[PDB]
Amino acid sequence: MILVTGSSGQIGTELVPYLAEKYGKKNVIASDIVQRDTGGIKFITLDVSNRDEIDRAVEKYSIDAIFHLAGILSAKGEKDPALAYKVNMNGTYNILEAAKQHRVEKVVIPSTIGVFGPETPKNKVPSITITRPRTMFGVTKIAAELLGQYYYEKFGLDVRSLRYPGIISYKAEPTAGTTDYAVEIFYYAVKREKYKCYLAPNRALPMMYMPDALKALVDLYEADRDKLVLRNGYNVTAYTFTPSELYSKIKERIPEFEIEYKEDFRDKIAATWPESLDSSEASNEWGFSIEYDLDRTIDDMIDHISEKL
Amino acid sequence: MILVTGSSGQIGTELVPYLAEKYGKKNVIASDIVQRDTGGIKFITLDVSNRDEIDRAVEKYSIDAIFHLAGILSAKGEKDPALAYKVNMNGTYNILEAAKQHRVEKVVIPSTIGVFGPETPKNKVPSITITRPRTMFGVTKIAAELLGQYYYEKFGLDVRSLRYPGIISYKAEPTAGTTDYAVEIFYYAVKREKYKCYLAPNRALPMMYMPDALKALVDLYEADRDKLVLRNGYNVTAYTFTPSELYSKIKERIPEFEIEYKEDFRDKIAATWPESLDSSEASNEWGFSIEYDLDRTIDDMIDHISEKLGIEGKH
Ligand SMILES: NC(=O)c1ccc[n+]([C@@H]2O[C@H](COP(=O)([O-])OP(=O)(O)OC[C@H]3O[C@@H](n4cnc5c(N)ncnc54)[C@H](O)[C@@H]3O)[C@@H](O)[C@H]2O)c1
Ligand SMILES: NC(=O)c1ccc[n+]([C@@H]2O[C@H](COP(=O)([O-])OP(=O)(O)OC[C@H]3O[C@@H](n4cnc5c(N)ncnc54)[C@H](O)[C@@H]3O)[C@@H](O)[C@H]2O)c1
Ligand SMILES: C[C@@H](O)[C@H](N)C(=O)O
Ligand SMILES: C[C@@H](O)[C@H](N)C(=O)O
Repeated sequence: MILVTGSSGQIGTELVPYLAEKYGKKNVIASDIVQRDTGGIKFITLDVSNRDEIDRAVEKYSIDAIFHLAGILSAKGEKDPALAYKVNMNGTYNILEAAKQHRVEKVVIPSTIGVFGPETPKNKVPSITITRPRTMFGVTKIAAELLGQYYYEKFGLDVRSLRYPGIISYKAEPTAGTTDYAVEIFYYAVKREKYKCYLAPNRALPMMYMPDALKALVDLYEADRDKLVLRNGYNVTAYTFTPSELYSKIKERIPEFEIEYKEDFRDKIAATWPESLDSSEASNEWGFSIEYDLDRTIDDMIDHISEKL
Repeated sequence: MILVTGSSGQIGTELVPYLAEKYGKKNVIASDIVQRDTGGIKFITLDVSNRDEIDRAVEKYSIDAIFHLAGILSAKGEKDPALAYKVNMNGTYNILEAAKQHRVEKVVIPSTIGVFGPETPKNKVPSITITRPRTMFGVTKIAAELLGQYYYEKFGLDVRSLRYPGIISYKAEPTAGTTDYAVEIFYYAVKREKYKCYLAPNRALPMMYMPDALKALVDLYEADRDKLVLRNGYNVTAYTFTPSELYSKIKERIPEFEIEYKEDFRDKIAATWPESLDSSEASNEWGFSIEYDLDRTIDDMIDHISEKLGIEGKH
C-alpha cells in the first residue's frame, strides 16, 4: 500500500491516478488536509504536522511506501515562515520517524531547486554543490534531503529524493507560486488577455512539464536501492527559459498575446536560484529522461488549456 | 544583559566567567537543564526545547544577547538522534523565534565542522563549500546556520555563528563528542598510563585551544556590523593533527607513556569531516586570530592537568 501526503497539490492531483494506473487502484491512498476529487481512489484527511495522525494512518492502512508531498512552497513560505517551518520541518521529521518505526520500505520526497542560493553556480549545476538557501522553504527542504539520507545511512530507511525545477502543468490550477507564472501565462494567452508577469523578463529558470515530472518521480521510486549512490538530492530538469522567452514562443502561436512585467518578492526569490541544472546523475543512476521538450510542452499546454476552457 | 544557554558544558563552563569578567557578573545569566557551580554568577534552569521557558527568561531578565550553546554533540547525538533533533533543531528555532519576538539584539551560535561531509574537500576547506553532513548533530547544525542567516535576512535579527573545530580545554571535561580524545590523552600522559585512543592513528582533525575559542566567539559577538558579510558559518581553526602526531609531541615532554588504538563509532564520524580549515574569512571580516599554537597548547595542558591531578601540588 502506497500513501501519498499532500495529495491535493500540484503534483498530488496528477500522481495519485498515475500511481493507481501503475500499481492498481486498491494500492494507493490519497491524503491531505484539503480534499479534492480522486476519482474513486480512497482519501483520508491527514495533517503531517500531527505525528499521531501519521502513526495511525500508517498502521490502519498497512502502508508500504510514502510519497511525501505535503508542504508549503517558496512564496507562501515567505509570507508565513512559521507555517512553512511547522509543516515542512516538523511534518517531514514526523513522516521520517513514523516511517522508521514501521515497515516502510520506501519514502520518496520531492525536493527543489529551492535548496540552492546565490553562491550556487548558475549554470549546469551538478547535484553535489553549494546549498545555502535563503528562503524558509529552501532551508526546510535541504534539511529534508539531509534527514532523508541520514535515515537511510543510520536506520536503513529507504528514503529517496530529487530536486524538481519549476513544474508546468494544466490539471491542477496554479497557486501563485514563484514558478507558477509559467502556468498562469497560458491561461491569459488562450484568452488573448495581457499577462502581468511577476518575474523579471530575463529571469532564467530550469523547468519541466508535468508528464516528465511524474515519470521521474516514479522511475526514482522504482530504481533498485542497491543501485542508487547519490540517493537524495538528484537534480532534474528539462529546459531553462526566461519569462520573455516563454512569452515569445507562446506569441508565435497566439500572436495577439501581450505581456507586461511587474516584478515582486517572487522575483527576488527566483534570483537566488540557478538558471540551469546538470541532470547526469539522475540519468546515470536511474535513467531519468525527458519526453517533452519546450515546444511540445507549449503546444500541449495551449491544446489542453483552451480545450478545458 | 547576556543569556548563556547550555552553560554547564565544556564551553559554557568557561564562557560564563569569561563573559562576566569582560562585562560584569551582574550582566550575565547562566542557564542549563543541569546546574553546576557558576562561581557566583546567576544561574537559572532553562530547557531550550520549551519555548515558554525561553520567553519567561528573556522577559524576566531583559535579555539583550544570547550565546546559544545548548545542544547535543556528535557522538551523543548518534546514540540518540531523537534527542539531538529535539534539542538542537527545535531548541534553536525556539531561541531564534523568542529573540525575534522579544527585543534581543544579538544571538551567537557556535556551529561546527560537523556541518561537513565526505564530499567536503579535506584540505583547507573554506566557509562556502559542500555541506552534506552524515550525523544528526551535523544536520541540525547546518540547519541552525541556515535558520540563523534566514532570521537576519528575513526579520533583521542579528544572528552570527562560527564553525568550531575540536576544542581542547582543562577546566571542564568533555564527554559527548568525537574530538574528546585530545583532552583525554593528557590525563593519561600526566599519569604515565597507557591511553586507549578511539580514533585512527592517522585521523587528522582541525583543533584549537579553549582560550582562543573563547576569544573567537566574543570577538564575533562584538564585531562591527559593516564588515560581517558571511555572517554565519565562519570556519575557525588553529592547527591540524592526528592522534599519532599529538601522542608523539606529548611524548617529547613525558616519555614514559604509551598509546594503543582501538577505533569505535567515533572514528567513523571523524572520517566524514575535513582535515584542515581555511579561516581567512573570519580574519578578514572580524579579525579572528590565534594566540596558542600547538606547542603552547600542549605545554599549557600538561601544566594545568598536572596540577589538577596532583602531580605538582597547587603552590
Ligand atoms: N510544484 C512544483 O513545481 C515543485 C517543485 C519542487 C518541489 N516541490 C515539492 O513538491 C511537494 C508538493 O508540491 P505541489 O506543487 O503539489 O504543492 P501544492 O501547494 O500544490 O500542494 C501542497 C499540499 O500540501 C497541503 N498541506 C499543507 N499543509 C499540510 C499539512 N499540515 N498536512 C497535510 N497536507 C498539508 C496543501 O493543502 C496542499 O494540497 C512539496 O513538498 C514541494 O515542496 C514542488
Ligand atoms: N566542544 C566543542 O569542541 C564544540 C565544537 C563545535 C561546536 N560546539 C558547540 O558548542 C555548544 C556547546 O558545546 P559543549 O562542548 O560545551 O557541549 P557539552 O556537551 O559539554 O554541553 C552541552 C550542554 O547542553 C546542555 N543541554 C542539553 N539539552 C539541553 C536543553 N534542552 N536545554 C538547555 N541545555 C541543554 C547539557 O546539559 C550541557 O550542559 C554546542 O552548541 C556545540 O554544538 C562545541
Ligand atoms: C519549483 C518550486 O521551487 C516551487 N514551484 C516554488 O515555486 O516554490
Ligand atoms: C567537533 C565538535 O562538534 C565537538 N567537539 C564534537 O566532537 O562533536
